[PDB]
Amino acid sequence: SKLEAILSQEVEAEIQALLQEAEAKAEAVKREAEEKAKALLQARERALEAQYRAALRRAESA
Amino acid sequence: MIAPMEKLVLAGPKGRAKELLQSLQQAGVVHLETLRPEALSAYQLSPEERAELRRWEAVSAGAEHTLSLLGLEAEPARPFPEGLEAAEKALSPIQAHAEGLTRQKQELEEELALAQAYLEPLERLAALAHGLDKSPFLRVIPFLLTEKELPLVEEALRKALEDRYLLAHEAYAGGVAALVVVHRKEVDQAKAALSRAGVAELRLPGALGELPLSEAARRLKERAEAAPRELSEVRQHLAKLARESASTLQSLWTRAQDEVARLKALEELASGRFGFALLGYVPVKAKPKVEEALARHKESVVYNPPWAKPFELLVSFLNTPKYGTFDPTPVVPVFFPFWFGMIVGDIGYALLFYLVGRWLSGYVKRNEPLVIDLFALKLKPQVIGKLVHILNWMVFWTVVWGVIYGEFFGTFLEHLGVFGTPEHPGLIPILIHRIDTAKTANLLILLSVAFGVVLVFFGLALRAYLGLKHRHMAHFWEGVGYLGGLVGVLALAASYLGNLQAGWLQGLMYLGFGVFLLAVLMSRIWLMIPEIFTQAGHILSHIRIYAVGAAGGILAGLLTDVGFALAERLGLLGVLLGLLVAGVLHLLILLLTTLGHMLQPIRLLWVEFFTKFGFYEENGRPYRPFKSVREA
Repeated sequence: SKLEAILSQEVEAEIQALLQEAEAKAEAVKREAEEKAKALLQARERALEAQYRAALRRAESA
Repeated sequence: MIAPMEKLVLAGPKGRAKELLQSLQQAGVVHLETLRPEALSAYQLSPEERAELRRWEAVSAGAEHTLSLLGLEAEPARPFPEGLEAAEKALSPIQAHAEGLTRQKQELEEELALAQAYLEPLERLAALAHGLDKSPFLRVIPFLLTEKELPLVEEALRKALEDRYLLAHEAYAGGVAALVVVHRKEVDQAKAALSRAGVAELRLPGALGELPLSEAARRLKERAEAAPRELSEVRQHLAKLARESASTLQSLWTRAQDEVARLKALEELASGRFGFALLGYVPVKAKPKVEEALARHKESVVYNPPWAKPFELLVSFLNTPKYGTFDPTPVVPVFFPFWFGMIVGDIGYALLFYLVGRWLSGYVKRNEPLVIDLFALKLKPQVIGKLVHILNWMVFWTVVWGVIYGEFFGTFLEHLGVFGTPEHPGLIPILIHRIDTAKTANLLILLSVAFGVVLVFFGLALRAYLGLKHRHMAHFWEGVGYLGGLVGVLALAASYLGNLQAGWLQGLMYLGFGVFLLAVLMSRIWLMIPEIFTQAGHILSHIRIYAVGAAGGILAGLLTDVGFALAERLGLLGVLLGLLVAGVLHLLILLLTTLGHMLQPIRLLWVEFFTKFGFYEENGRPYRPFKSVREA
């Protein structure tokens, strides 16, 4: 029956939108983590680099 | 629009539902609902839909309201696609304007009236009063009093005021508009004098009542003058609104109403069916086929020749079911010969009723008004007259055939060998009347008897069919069982009818006839025996009703002797037409009675019908009062 065919297909289209949202909510998380990590290594690269350059400076001073 | 998956609604007698349901399934329809009981399940509804609907109702109602204040209301014709919002919008400016004019217009009428009443007595009061309206040093009190009352109030005043008032009246007929002028100090005593009396002051509406009279008078005068003219203007505008807007209003109306129904329809079905009939849903592939036909048994709401003509319409009404026993329909072809056949008149009785029929297809001029019966304009419902063209045919036929058994009658009330009656004389046919004569008469009487016999059979036979095809043994035996009696009944009559035949010949057969009856009445057990006496009244009734249909008929024809052959002196060809002073009258008297006549037949018929002999309207029960039923 053309009505119930359509009722199936719609509900089924409704499924397709749920999935698509859920996927996006996963992706945004995925991408968050990625940035978060990048930013952390940055903070420690900076500091260590500095702590190096200055330390050795104190070696010279001796 | 709404029902986007889209509604069809069908309505009807409760019994027909499965067959209706089947007809709907065939059409191309899908998603047929509810199908016994009700309460759809994800094909229901929400108040949002209802709200929007409410908006259509507001417009619908509004169009009517505004139409109302103007006067009339619309008719089903052309709706049109609208915004609902648009419709609502549309209604607003026009309605407000018209409504505004209306509001003023009643107010104007009232003004006109009031002003007219008050101006003259007030003028009289004013004329006396001048100079002293102003003063509150002195106080003056207007009141109107009549001329008997002129001594009574005068006494009340006299006691209070003494002479320290000077007391004035001015005429305007119906009494004199009156003033007491008193000191301001004397005022309570003066008012109190009126109070004892019950005489009343001409206080008037509004600001006006309160006023200095002279000044008041000027305003009052202005109202009197102004209001009819003002009224004219407003009235013109209103009139103007009808002339233009009546179509507009209608188109809106039709739309709004239909929409309201349309919307409603969706809402009721949404939830819960028609009732016992049937809704359902179409994709637009299904949508075109479905509505057009699906067999008449139902009402939907959309998203020789003489003998055939009303009967043809009864063929459909046969087809509405309820049971295997046969349904309403028969009445119209059953009636006709006798219906017409009570009418057995003459030159002045029956034979002029054509003119009236000719005033239903031609008309009249000569007194007040009629123009076209097809256009059925009226003093009490017009509408009906258009509808009852089916009846207009049967009536035109009623007279035509009725005239004809009058002419059968005038075979035997003309021709000189048959009776002493003239073949065609110098007066008029049917001349010194003789069907009245007992022996001649006897035959016409006995003629009546026969049609009654037909009816005895027709009803009880149908009962036996009732139980046969509705399957009830109880009904079957009841209808059949009474016929067990009948041979013996025929015996008893026959011994007097032939003076001999039976009742002492078939009266020995009576002894066995009486038992056969009670056999299957006993098979149902039936303590409900006694009734069988009463059935004996009924047979005789058929005769009597027919008998009167003859006798009152016959009497009617014999009244044309004292109408048109005689009625003062003895009526020749001049005093004959001194009877014509009465003659014109007799036509209208004749008219009155004949309305009476026909109703006995149907009563007769109803005796049989509503003993459930073929009919499922009867004391209610689907199908509707027979009065309404047979006419198509």
